[PDB]
Amino acid sequence: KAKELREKSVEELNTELLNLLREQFNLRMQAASGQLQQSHLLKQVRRDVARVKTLLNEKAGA
Amino acid sequence: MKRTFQPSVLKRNRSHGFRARMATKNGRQVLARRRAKGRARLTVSK
Amino acid sequence: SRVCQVTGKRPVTGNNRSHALNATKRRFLPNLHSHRFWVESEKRFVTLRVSAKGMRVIDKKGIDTVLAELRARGEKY
Amino acid sequence: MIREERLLKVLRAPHVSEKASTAMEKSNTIVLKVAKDATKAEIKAAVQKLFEVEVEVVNTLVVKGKVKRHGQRIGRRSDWKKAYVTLKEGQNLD
Amino acid sequence: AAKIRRDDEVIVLTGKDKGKRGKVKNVLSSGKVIVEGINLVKKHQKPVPALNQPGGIVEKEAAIQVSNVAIFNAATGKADRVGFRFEDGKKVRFFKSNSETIK
RNA sequence: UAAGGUGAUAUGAACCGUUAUAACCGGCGAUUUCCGAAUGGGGAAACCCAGUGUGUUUCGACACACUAUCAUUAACUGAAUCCAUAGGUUAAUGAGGCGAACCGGGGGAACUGAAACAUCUAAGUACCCCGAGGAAAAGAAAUCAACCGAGAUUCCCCCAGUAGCGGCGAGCGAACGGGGAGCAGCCCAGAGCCUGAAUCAGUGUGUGUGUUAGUGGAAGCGUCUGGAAAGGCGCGCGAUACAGGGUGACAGCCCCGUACACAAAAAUGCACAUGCUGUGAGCUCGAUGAGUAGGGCGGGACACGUGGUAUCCUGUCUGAAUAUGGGGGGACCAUCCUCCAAGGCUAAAUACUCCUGACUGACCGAUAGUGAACCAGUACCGUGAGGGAAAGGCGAAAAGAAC
RNA sequence: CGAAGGUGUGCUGUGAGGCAUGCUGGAGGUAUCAGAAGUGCGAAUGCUGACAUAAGUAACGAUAAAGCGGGUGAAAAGCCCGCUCGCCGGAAGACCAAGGGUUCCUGUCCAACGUUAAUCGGGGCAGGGUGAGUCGACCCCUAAGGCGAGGCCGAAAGGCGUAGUCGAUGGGAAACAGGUUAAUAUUCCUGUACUUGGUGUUACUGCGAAGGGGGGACGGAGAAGGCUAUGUUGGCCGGGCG
RNA sequence: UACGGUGCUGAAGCAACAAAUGCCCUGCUUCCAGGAAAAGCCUCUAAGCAUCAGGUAACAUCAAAUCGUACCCCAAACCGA
Repeated sequence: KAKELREKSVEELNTELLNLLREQFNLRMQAASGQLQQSHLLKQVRRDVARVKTLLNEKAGA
Repeated sequence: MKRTFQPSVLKRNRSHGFRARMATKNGRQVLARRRAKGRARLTVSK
Repeated sequence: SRVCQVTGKRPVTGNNRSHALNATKRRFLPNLHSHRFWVESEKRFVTLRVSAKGMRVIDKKGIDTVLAELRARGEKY
Repeated sequence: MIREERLLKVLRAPHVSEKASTAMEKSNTIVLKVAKDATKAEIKAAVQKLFEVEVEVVNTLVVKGKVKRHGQRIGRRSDWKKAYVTLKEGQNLD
Repeated sequence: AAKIRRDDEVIVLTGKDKGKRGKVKNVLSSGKVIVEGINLVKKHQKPVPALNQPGGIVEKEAAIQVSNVAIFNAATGKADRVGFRFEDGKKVRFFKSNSETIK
């Protein structure tokens, strides 16, 4: 997804990151209960977040 | 019968703990030696 | 530390030999002395822990020169 | 003022147990697993934002990890922070 | 640069199922393949209440060494060896005997 | 580079991926909690407590940066005290700590031997301390030699267990000279002319060649025994590849490789080539290292134990000449010969292996080999420094024994 | 078509030994003549492991003591329940510090551990459990003492020490009663309290420290007097009529 | 009534006497051997600031973080294998 997310603004990125974080939180909440029967999702979300962070760093002073 | 070891944590730490070891040159040397050996517990420190 | 500031004379080790040649370790300390030296240029006394040899050297050369040398060496006075 | 991002990270899970259940039912108090670094205020903030529910007070405690033995090898479970969060009267939590 | 792959029909050079043929089912990182119908073992499957397994003498396909199988060339009617070569900026396998590309 | 993947004990679950952002491998980046030199202050290491400033706030608070010490230089400030200096506050630069051995320096034992023991030996060893480098140190004759000559240092073989030293005991033990490895010479004590002239370091660029992923890489079938063939017996083929490892028993031709031939977007080592910054070459005139050389007293080093003892170093007290001069040639003198101390720099041959890769072994094969083939510096023991084990093998394949 | 190794047998050599072969074993061995040695073990109060002997012997860890009924169970002297009995009671009870670090509670299991059995356990496995403005630490302050910028001293390492900064075992703000869990409670809940900080206020109007002063701030023994904790008796209230 | 317990309910709830080694008492009396420190706390001003801040006054609001809290603790859990 990085090539797609690279074509964005800083503000845009930040919002996306926030959203991702929220999603992750939700997953965690679900995971703890017996709701989440799709574990890979959590793995994905974290990765996405990381990618976003990396992108942000690249943008701001690199 | 009052046996020799009469534990006290603070006393132990002050005596033998990491910071004490650091404080002196000989202590430092000891630490270094331990490291070289491969000790898991470098000091008395928990 | 017993070190002439002008000359650099430290203590050196050696032996006491007895009449039966019994070596025993000893030191040879330098003949140090703290002496106020008048510095004519700056118009003040500079105290220096110096050997008698150091003093002699100073006399020979001029205190100023000695001071300069010391400075060059990175030594406070 | 706690950062949104920080808040999201704070709260680890709901804690299911008899005691917890009792707390929920009788005293209107939810029992959460939270980050070990998460202070009380932060936790409260997280609760308010992320569950949308007024908080009366948060009590925290640190649970020490049990030492176990997997076959011959000894090994310790992690410490973790439990939080009893008391919700205001009439606050029903999903 | 792996000469045998998932969906290749192979012939067995050695063992109890030597001479027989079968499609490779899957290939393992250990340097062994599992081929369809070839190396069979009658495992005694231990029942478990969970996962809906009844438990019985199940005849399943054990692995075989990749070295023990060979890619079969349909044209020659025989086992062959595989070579590698670049056709149109892309690496492809070919039968050593007859020099034709694997497709 | 790919058709398979999501490290291991260790399956499963939920998934991703298959001609190219799945996974894997390599370059350059990003992230990099806390403790630790630990450096904002403190501290019972992985914890406690700040200050200042810049931004934000839903005004409850957040965030993130900086704040050690010393050295050096600079700026401002500044006592007794007039000027000054000490001191003080900032700023910049560097240092600090760790690390196997080797290296140089500062200190420095004893057991032991002498069939006792004190000189002597062990030994400038062990050990402690400081400092450095990929090597270090040494180094460009005030050196040897012998009236012939050699031509800085270092290292190897001789010289030679010689000459010597030595309670002339135990022991210690050269040099000259010869054969080799490698070889390199320069600058300042200073000013004149000429002005960018050799060389060196940092730093870009270019070329060559490595290194850090990789790619291709030959040729075998039948039959007998057998659980299985790579074995037997037949008949073939490859070989710049019969190194090695695996594969159901021993395989050149089944697999991985091997010989051989190729490969780098990116980073980077070493050679030369070249630009820029600093550095000054050649010429003439000189100048030619003083509390120094020597000496006395005391020690130490020289194979050399004070001896008839040259030479070097110096704790102590002295103290020249200064090239028409001075040093040395093993007491000392005379003659001759030979060199120019009291300022520096300097590659190579030499020393070592914590570590990386490749290959080898009349080396070990589980009481051996590392203490450690195994989750070992672990368990366990000890207040602590510290000590410190035992423990490998089902099968070809779990087909690990349903009922 | 069975290597080494293991184990029998037969033959053979003057001996160390050798050859052959049955069984076991399941993959290596190696003639000859040379070469090199970690080359031969019964002893070393040798070292390591294994296994004997004494011997089914001594002992089973305070002479506070048991008995029976029922339960569960494969099985009960030992576990659970009950009724008796006995022991401690300035402790063998209750609550802490130190030290330990999950031993707490529940379910479950009995190989090993428990000096016997064990259904039980401080044993195995799984899950649960520790809630603070006022308790303690942290924090502010210091003692003995430690470290210590500069500094003085010292071959080096380092020693001593000023300013300072650490250091409790001492000084420094504040909470009680009841109820509750299988397991926490001055921490949860119920009631009723207190503290010292900010911030904002209106009201007022001398505030301000690295300094001054007070205070904090203190020994042994003795003697009482006033009290309460607490206990006894009566009253009261509930129950009883053997 | 899952024989563990849970829910409701609830009388009197006084007096006298005795009484600590506990409290008043960091007191008092006495003795010689002559009995921590520093902060919190109260107070005084200096430099300062000056009609601002700061101080005390009540009242409102916010605040009190962090770590410990199980269990044993004269012992079968600590020091003695």
